[PDB]
Amino acid sequence: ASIAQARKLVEQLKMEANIDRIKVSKAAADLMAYCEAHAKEDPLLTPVPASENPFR
Amino acid sequence: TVSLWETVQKWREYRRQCQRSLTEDPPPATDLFCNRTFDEYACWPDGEPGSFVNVSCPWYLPWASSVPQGHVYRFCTAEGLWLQKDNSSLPWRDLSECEESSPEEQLLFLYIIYTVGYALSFSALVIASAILLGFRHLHCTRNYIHLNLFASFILRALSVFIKDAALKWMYSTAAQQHQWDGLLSYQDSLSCRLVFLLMQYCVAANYYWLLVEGVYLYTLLAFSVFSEQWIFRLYVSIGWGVPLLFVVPWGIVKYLYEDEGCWTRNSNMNYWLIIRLPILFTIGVNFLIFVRVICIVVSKLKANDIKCRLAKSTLTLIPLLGTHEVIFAFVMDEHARGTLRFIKLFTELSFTSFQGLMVAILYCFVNNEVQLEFRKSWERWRLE
Amino acid sequence: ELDQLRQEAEQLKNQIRDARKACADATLSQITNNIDPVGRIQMRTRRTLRGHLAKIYAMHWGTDSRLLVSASQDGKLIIWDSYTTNKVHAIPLRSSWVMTCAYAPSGNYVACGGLDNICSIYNLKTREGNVRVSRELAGHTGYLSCCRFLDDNQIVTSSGDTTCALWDIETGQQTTTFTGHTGDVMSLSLAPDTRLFVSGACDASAKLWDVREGMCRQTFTGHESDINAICFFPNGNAFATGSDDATCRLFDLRADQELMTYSHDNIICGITSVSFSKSGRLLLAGYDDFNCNVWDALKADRAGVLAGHDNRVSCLGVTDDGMAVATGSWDSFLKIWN
Amino acid sequence: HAEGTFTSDVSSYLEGQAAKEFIAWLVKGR
Amino acid sequence: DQRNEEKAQREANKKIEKQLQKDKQVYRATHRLLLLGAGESGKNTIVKQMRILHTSGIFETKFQVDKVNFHMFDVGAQRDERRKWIQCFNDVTAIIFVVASSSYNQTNRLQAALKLFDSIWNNKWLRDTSVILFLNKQDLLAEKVLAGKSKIEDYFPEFARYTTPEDATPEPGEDPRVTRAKYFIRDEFLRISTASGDGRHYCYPHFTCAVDTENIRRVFNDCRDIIQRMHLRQYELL
Amino acid sequence: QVQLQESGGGLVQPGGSLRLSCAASGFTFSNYKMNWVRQAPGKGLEWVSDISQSGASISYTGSVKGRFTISRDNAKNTLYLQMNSLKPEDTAVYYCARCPAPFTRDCFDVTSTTYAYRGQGTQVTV
Repeated sequence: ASIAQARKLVEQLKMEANIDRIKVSKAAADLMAYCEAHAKEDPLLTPVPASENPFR
Repeated sequence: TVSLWETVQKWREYRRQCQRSLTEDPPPATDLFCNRTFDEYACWPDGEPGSFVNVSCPWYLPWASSVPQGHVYRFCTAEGLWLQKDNSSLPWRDLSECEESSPEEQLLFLYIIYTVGYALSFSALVIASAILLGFRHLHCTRNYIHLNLFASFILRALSVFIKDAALKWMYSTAAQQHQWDGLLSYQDSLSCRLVFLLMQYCVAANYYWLLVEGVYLYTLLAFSVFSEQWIFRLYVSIGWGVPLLFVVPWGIVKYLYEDEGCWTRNSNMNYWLIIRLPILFTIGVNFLIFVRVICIVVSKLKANDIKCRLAKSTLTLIPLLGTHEVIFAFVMDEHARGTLRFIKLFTELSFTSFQGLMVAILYCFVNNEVQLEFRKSWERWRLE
Repeated sequence: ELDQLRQEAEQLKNQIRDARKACADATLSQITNNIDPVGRIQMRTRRTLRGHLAKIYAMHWGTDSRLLVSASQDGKLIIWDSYTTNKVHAIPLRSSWVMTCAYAPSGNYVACGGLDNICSIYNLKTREGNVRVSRELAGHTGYLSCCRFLDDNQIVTSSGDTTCALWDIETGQQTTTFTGHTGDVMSLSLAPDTRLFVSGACDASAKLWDVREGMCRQTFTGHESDINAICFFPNGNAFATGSDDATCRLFDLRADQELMTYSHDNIICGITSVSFSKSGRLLLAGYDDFNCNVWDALKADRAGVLAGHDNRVSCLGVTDDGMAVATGSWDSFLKIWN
Repeated sequence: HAEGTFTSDVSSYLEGQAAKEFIAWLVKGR
Repeated sequence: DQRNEEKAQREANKKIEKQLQKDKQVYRATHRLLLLGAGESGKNTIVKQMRILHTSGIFETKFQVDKVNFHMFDVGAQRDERRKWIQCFNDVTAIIFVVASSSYNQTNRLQAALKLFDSIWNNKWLRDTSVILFLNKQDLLAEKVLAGKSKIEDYFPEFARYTTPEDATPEPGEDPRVTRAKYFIRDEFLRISTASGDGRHYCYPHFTCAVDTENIRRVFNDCRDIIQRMHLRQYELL
Repeated sequence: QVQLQESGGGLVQPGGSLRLSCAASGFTFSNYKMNWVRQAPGKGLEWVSDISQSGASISYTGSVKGRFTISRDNAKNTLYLQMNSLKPEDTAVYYCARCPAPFTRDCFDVTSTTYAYRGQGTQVTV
């Protein structure tokens, strides 16, 4: 029934109301830190020479 | 026309007989007669001093059957010595009555037209083949047949150029001097025969690859399906091997008989029909396939201007199937003379020479798929 | 009364919007303004794998980052060896309409699903060697669009009946069913620890699911059209969604709000597949119009284009060690970019 | 095909011209 | 050694390639057909017609006409939202559309069918796919229009001024009114199809009945025409 | 979030007039094609009208041709429907539907039972 769907949606919204959130600046800093810490680990970002490429 | 070799043989026999006669005949014991001699043209028996000498026309001349009558004149002095003509190595001589009793312009015109056509066709077709092979997206059985057709046209053009070079070599000054002295020259070589045999094979392979393209198109439009690999192998066999089935017998018979022409002249048409008949069968089949495909296009256009599109589709279907030969296919060489022969030769030389050019342009340059491939490749090169 | 419930739902949605706005201290562009650009990136096709007849709808790299399985609409699962290009397996499927495939983390099994609601599990390590069907999961009531192994025993599938499902291969039953979506689910990506998984469901909404307890945790909105491509950030605290409105968007689990969108004016065709690199700095995104732009995931500036496909791109995936990128397309050719 | 016939025709004409040149060279005493 | 394993891998690849080459000759030689329509369209009767002569999400019916194999796909369990699974059928030979004529007077079944056909026609992935159209409902149309129960003119105001075209030919003994309504129904689909279809794909309207037997022959002929037109198009003849 | 909210419905006598207005937010209005969909009691969802991106192309269902009129205001991000000379058979719930994709002229699925980008709907009784 439509009433059951509305009740389920309202309950889901009530649940999602009480969740912890953090500032977007902190999350952006965390993402930047993760990207920086693995900068040398990414072959695509920094092309390693053909001596290391298996797809040569 | 009489052959140069036959003229050389006749002159050699005449010279040998005359020299033997003059070295074996006894002196005439005439009154103050000049001793009998022999020059490069004709014989000269003993001549009366201070008078001219009359000798019949030589029989080894190419025009002997045209003007058999004729007397060659020589002058002698009153002291028994041949008259010394003004600034001449040989003594006084007259041969006015012994002389013989132009298609150069049309040969030059046809040569220029067809050489230019074949050169342009070669250039356009090598460019088109490079473009087709460079792009891996365009590979398909249709384009494989197209590449084989382009290769056949290129081989035909190359054989034409080599044949022109061989004809230039055969009648060069060095070859002429070699043949006049009785020495072997380019005419008697096997490479001369192989050049024309290669030319005939290239021509036959080109016609059979046009037939192969037509048959493949008809099978596509006849709603018939078979194994693609087996069909492709069969078409390759038909295109490149079937011409060897009659060109090789023609070469064998022309080697065994009438070899003196170095396989260049086809005076007796009985052996030239061996090459001609398969090509006529090719022309007939291609014409029938052209008619059927035009009927199918008519059916497609009628149910879904109409005449303008019909005309456009008809014209583009001529270079791919080579139906222009049908207009003069059955005008046999035995009957085409004068202006009719000129028209036949002009049409077949000019249209066929540029046929490769039109095929290349239509199916590579202006083809929508290839143009879109060029545009997208340029964009990707600008995305790099 | 239904009208009363609608007002309560609207009030709760307004509360969510107000809560998210309060956390918008600064934008990702402002925070990442001083970082250096990644620069132009050129990736050349190091390998081209061909042999499929019809269009390719899915692929999945192996855990070893050497093998990969590909599914095409001609009814074949072909396992490639990306190194030597040699095909190792070719599995003839019972249904020609396969539109997804997966590779087990252990490498023992591969799975495929399509318009037929049945999901099939294939055993590559049989005693006789030949591939045989180990289990057929037939609990869905719609076309199956994605499936991802959790281990050799549990597989999670998302169907077109707006429900994601958690399976148990040995028994074949449905351990847990997720019934939060309103539109057809056509994408999912497990968390790096496999604790959670997200899913975009063709209604501009991606939901965060708890695999164990079994219900939606967060709902992310901001797209304007369908979602047909999703992928978790390597860290596991973000994900990128590909949509039909020709925009890619980065979400965040902890902030519960969008933080960056990747769109360009010249692009008006929707995204069909997304992936991240090992470091997470680049967000590759397969597009319609036959391109796969590479996006700087931090500064949002495009870095390069993996042009080279002659038809619509359908799948895209970076190896686990991040050495190579492979793409699929409707022209039935896979290409390894590096 | 007109290529072969044209080749035969030009070869015959050049044969005739070569014969004429041969006879002319014979006239001038070689 | 490494060389032995490599050679074994090449041998396995050659075996797989040989099998795929054999499997290619069947996929290319078989035509795939998508049967569409609504529940009231009678497409189930058409399925039975194909079956007699020769809970799953999709059903496959295979029939052959003059030693040519056809593959018919019928959707059985998918939802009503077609915008996502219809993209899988962008390479079929021809979508077969069955319209539920005279099944009204949904408020307007025919208008819904017209909108669905228009959406199919204008889809950018199905833009090169032809749409065969079999009007399975005609015999019932005659009965419902002679008694006036179908009452078409109220739904479509164009019926107050539409004149039967010159090319129209009624069946022997067919009433002028039923023929007029039948050709109007077709002309609506023709009006939709005659736009945004310039040379890519074609529509083949057909008036048929649920009890007709020659439906396979018409499908075969239209598939033949589709293949011939595609082949002529790739040569730029048309 | 793709939100569509319609208004202007109510009770009207036969032969009267009534204007339906829909307000769209959360997406660029000018890019997407818009529709109108109605559901008569005891019946399915019936398509009524539509309009292109710029409004240059307009189509109506047969039963309402000449009586209704649809216009859009891209600047104000809203969609209208002017209903004139109403009939008792026009009593239905009028939803506003949106094309699933921005730049495509195909409008799949708008009349489906569970469309995701369709408004709640307003009762209109004659």
